[PDB]
Amino acid sequence: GVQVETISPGDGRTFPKRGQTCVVHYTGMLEDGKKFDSSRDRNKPFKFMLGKQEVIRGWEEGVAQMSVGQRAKLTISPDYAYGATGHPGIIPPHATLVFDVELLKLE
Repeated sequence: GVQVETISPGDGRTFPKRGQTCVVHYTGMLEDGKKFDSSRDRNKPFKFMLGKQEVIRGWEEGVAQMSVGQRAKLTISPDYAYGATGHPGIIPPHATLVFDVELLKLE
């Protein structure tokens, strides 16, 4: 469903836990088009919680699988992204998403 291609490993022992928030900064791109979902947010990156399903799976599964201080290039397939019905304009149907996420810290 989702793949995790690391570039800059992290410690390898601290990950997000159940009851924590993940503080991540990413750049979302598509196979070969453009950015649809980036995190070029002024002062605060993006922040979500594990076990509430606020972010698609590819992330939840992906980001989790990442450790505090690690950065990767994840590849999400429809099954884990926005199924078959996402939104016309941002996420066309069957549109594999590709994120470049950096788990920064937990809060």
